[PDB]
Parts: sequence; C-alpha cells; structure tokens
Amino acid sequence: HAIYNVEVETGDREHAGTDATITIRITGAKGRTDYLKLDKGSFEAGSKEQYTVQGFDVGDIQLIELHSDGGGYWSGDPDWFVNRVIIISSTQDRVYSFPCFRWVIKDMVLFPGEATLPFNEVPAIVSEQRQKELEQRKLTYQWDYVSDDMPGNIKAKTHDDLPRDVQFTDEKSRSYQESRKAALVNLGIGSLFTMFENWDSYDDYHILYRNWILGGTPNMADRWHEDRWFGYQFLNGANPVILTRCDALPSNFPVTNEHVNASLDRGKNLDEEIKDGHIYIVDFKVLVGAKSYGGPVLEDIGYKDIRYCAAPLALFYVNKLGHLMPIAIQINQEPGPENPIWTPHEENEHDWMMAKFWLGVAESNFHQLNTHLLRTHLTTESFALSTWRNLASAHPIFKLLQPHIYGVLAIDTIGRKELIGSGGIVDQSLSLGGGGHVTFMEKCFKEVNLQDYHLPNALKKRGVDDPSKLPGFYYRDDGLALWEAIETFIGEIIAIFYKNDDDVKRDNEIQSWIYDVHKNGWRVNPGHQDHGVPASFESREQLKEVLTSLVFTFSCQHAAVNFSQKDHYGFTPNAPAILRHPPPKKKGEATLQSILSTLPSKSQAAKAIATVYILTKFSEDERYLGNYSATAWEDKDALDAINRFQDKLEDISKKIKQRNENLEVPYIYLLPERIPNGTAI
Ligand SMILES: [Ca+2]
Ligand SMILES: [Ca+2]
Ligand SMILES: [Ca+2]
Ligand SMILES: [Cl-]
Ligand SMILES: [Cl-]
Ligand SMILES: [Fe+2]
Repeated sequence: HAIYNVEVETGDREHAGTDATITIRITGAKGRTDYLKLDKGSFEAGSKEQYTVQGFDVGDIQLIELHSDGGGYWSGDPDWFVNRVIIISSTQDRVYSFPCFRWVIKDMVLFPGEATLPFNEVPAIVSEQRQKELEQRKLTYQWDYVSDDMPGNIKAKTHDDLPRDVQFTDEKSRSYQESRKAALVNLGIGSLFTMFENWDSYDDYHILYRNWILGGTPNMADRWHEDRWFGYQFLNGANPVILTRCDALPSNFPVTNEHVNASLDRGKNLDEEIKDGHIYIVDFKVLVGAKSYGGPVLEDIGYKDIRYCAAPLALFYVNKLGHLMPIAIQINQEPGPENPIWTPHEENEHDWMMAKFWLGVAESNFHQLNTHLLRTHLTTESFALSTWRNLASAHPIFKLLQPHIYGVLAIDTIGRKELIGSGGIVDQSLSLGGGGHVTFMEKCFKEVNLQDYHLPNALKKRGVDDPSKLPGFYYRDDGLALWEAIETFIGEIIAIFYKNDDDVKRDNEIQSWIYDVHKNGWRVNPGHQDHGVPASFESREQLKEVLTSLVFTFSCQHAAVNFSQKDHYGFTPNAPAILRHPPPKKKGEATLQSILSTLPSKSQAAKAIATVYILTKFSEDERYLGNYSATAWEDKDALDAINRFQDKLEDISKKIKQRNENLEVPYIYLLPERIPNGTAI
C-alpha cells in the first residue's frame, strides 16, 4: 500500500466552504485507489485542511478526482471552491501540486504540475480527461445572440443560470445589489430635497451629486464651462477615442480661416496650423439615422418625453500653451444656413454654449453605447465565452486569461435585461434609449475591427500619438506604458510554453479558440465589414498581439472609459446624455432659459448620476491589474514572468503619480491600483 498526505486549500471567497461529504480518488501509473474519505473536520472558506489516507500504491501520481455528495438535507451551499490540492505519496520522492481555482459541484478532475499544450507528452488517461473536459465545456458554454448584427454572447436567461465559475462572487453580487439600493435611496432623498426647486441656473445641477458618495466632487464641476477644459476632456475624459488629427477639413464642414482666425495664437493661419499638426477633429457621422426616444430620427440636416441627438463635427486647436481648444462646431452633417458653423466668438454667447451641449449629447451616446458597452463589454464577451468553450483548464493561455475574463459574462447577462432591455437604464437616461440604442450598436458593430483594439496602432492611425504636436494626452501616455508592460509579460508567458511557431500551429485548442470567435463570435454577416478576427494562428507574435489587445481591453481600456464616468457625467451640464428640444435652424435664438429647457430635466440628470454611481462602484473584493493571487500557475518560469510584470506595473504607477503631482487635474484612471483585471461592472 501507500500512505497519502492530502492537503486541500479552500478559497476565501464567500460560500467557498462546504459540508458535503468529500472523497478523493487518486490515479497513477500503477493503477488507482478507490474513493477515499476526507471526513474529519470542516471545509471552511480560506481553510487549509490536512488528511491522511491509505490505499493502493498507484506509483507516480497522474491525476486525482474529487467527488462531493452534494450535501444532505441541512446543507445550505454544498458547492465548494477549491484553490488547490497538495499530495505526498509515501512511495514517491516528490510533492504533487494540483491547482484548481474553480467551483466543485459534484465531480472535479485535477492534474499535477505545470500547464501544458494539448500535444505536450502526458499519460493517455490525462489526455482523455482533458478531451472530456472540453466536451463538457461545449455543453455548458453556448453561443447566443441579440441579433444577426451583434457579437455572440453567452446563452443564459439570468445571472443565476450562469455556470458558477462565471457568476459574480457573492461579494460582487452584494456590491452591485447594495449599490442599486443606495441609488434608489439617494434618488428618493434627493427628489424630496429638490422637489419644488425652480431650475433656472447651470449651478442648480450641482445639488444632484451632493448626497452621493462618488469619491469626490466631479473634477470638471468647477471648470466645465471653460473652453480649455471642454477641449481637455477629448483627451482625458471618458471618451478619449474619437479625436483625430485633421489633415484637411471635410467637404461637409466648410470651416474657413475667417471662422477661426480669432482662436489661433501661434502666428499662423488655419491652413498652416493644419499642416503643422495642431488641428484636430471629431466626426460623429455614425449617429446619422439614430432613432431617439419618442420618435425623432436624425438626418444629415438634423431634424424635420421626446429626446434628440446629433451627428456633429467639431474642430480643435492646440494653442501656444499646449491646450486643446474647441474652435468650431457644426451640429449636424449637412452644412448650410440652417446648420451653420458655431465658434467661441458667437455674437450671442448662449449660441456657443448650446453648440457645445449638442456636441456633448452626441459624445455621451457614442461613448456609452459604442466606446463603452459595445467595444469593451459585448465584443470582448465573445472572447471570454470562447475561452471557456475551447481552452482546457490545463492550458497556459486559459490560466493567463482566467483573471482577465472574470466578470464580463456575469455583468453582461445582468445587463442584457437591466441596461438595454425595454424600460431599462438606457431607456431612461440616453437620448437613444427606447430602442434606437440597439440599432445604433448594431450599426457600430458592422464597422468593428479587432485592429481597433491595438492601442499603439489605433493612436498612430488617428494621428494622435505625437506628444510634440498634441501635448497633455495622459490616456495616451499611460495607456502606451501599460500596453507595453502587458505585451512584454504575455510574450514571456508564450515563450515558456510555445517554443516556436510550429507549437502554435499544432495547438488545436488555441486554434479552436480563435476560430470559434472568427466564425461564431464576431460574425461577418450581411452588411458587415471584415471584423479582423483571424481564422487561425500562424505565429507566436500573432498570438501575442491578439492576447495583448484582449487583456488590455478587459482591464485598461474598460477602466479608462468606465471609471472616468463620475468626473465626466457627475455634473450634468459637463456632459448631457439627453437633450429635449431640436437644434436651432438659425443664429441668435439661444437664451439661458431655452438652454435649460433643452438640457436634461432634473429627474433625467439624477438618473444619469445614479447610473454612473452603480457602473463605477469598485467591489470590496476587486482584484486590480496584475494581482494574480487567485490564479492557477505552477510553472516557476511563469511565476518569474509574473514577478517582473508586477514590478514593472509598480514602476509605472510611481511614474504616473509623480506625473500627476504637477498636473492641475491629475489623470488617475489608468493607475494599475485602480484598473481591475477584468470588465466586471
Ligand atoms: Ca459552499
Ligand atoms: Ca482539519
Ligand atoms: Ca511572486
Ligand atoms: Cl485503494
Ligand atoms: Cl503552470
Ligand atoms: Fe463597464
């Protein structure tokens, strides 16, 4: 016989423990034991429990099987979250370590030692079980679709229909649910307080964030009205993704030197500043055709509980102090007397302010639906699903992606009801709410390309990556630093397990992984551009590029466009998401009163703040970038790669803080200690 010393580490998360009867069957080269009881004592969350069991000497241990009887009559939560099992056999000179970090329901098969690619040499029984795991994954994790024009999502009616491995932790479920309750209370209390207020000032909106715990007054609250800070936010606000270098005015945006001459201040005319790379532009043309709440359909000319959006163009200028200044706005796409060019030098100041608000409403709806919901959450969710469908838990790239894919399946399943469903949050707080929001995301998705998720390439393509021409762009600076740190780390992980490109080509799981997304995830359906998802991987560098794009997006990109929302939307006039009247068809009409009647109502503004409160709440159990304390790595070289990655992030963090000390408005959304590994809220 053999004596087996068995140590089981139960995860610390809530309900990780169990009182089910647990047995373990040990398999090795010489045969296998029966199921042996692990009976003495409890399995509480966070516990490390030891057992001594005796049975057939299996020789070199090759795998183990945990079995749970699923509890008895009085068992409240039999499911068991196991970090790892450690076994020592009295006949083997070796310590066997079996990482898990998954929920144990009834049966769990675990392998000892380092991650492997499917063709790496292992006992036949290990390969069989690996294949069986993947077959089961295909049954549990299934594609579903909002429509032909949306990226694939996980099939699940509600959150609690999800496999437990991809549900929120109970801590995050509580963080979320309590945040919704608090929101309701703060809205109710605020509603009582402001119930009979005469709203006749921009500064009335300040009251709406006062009784909220937001981590501080929105940092734009005292400066939203200043052109410099309005411009600033196209670099450092919630939507830093659409500004591009302007190398020629669009034909439908006939800005002349005469329009903007009073704004230039380096001694040169508009044409020269364009050539010098100091002129930038945003074009919201994708919003043409958008259907907003109550019926309005946006046209190239503008328009012919009723809400409105716009598809503006706006021109910006990097002045001699390095400030990005708004110098011209055209509210909709087709130029003319009824859709003129507005500038800071409007004779009627209220007309310039109103133009900025129209630009704001377009940005808000673009940001929330395209930049945030579609291009982080819904599109990366396809990759998270494919990870579970196609990569075995023993696969090194499963281990890599596990901390980064956490959350997105859970929050998106919750969101398909609560956020974009009928009567949902969007219906209440965005101009495009009421149904047009889904059509808009569909429209945006048809243009989505995986190459968009490559930060250096995208910044280059936009012409915004030259700090000498475009200074004070901290999303860029911090994002590029983080990108390089993630890319370097991922490259080192790949080199440990993939020794050459042939190793990549032969890995049927990673091949199945990217193919599943290519064919069933980001489907190139009628009317779609190519989505840039490869059908296969041919090299280590190509694998690195996709994984970096993905991990950066799950963590950093989502953080930059989500946790920035309190500063951005907290003071509503800084970024309205609803407007209540159509755009003007001539100059001279705007007054403070007509503007206030056009801006969101008290209740619409309050709801936007409530939503922002919920979407930006960090959970008490959040794990931030590079915190891999709950990962399943065993390989010493992999642990070393992780050490180097974490030390690099620490250096990046110090540099960002030092940078921030000299800024009027610190840029903090890309501090590693504030970036969740995943997209979970
Ligand atoms: Ca439990
Ligand atoms: Ca014990
Ligand atoms: Ca370490
Ligand atoms: Cl036995
Ligand atoms: Cl490993
Ligand atoms: Fe989010």
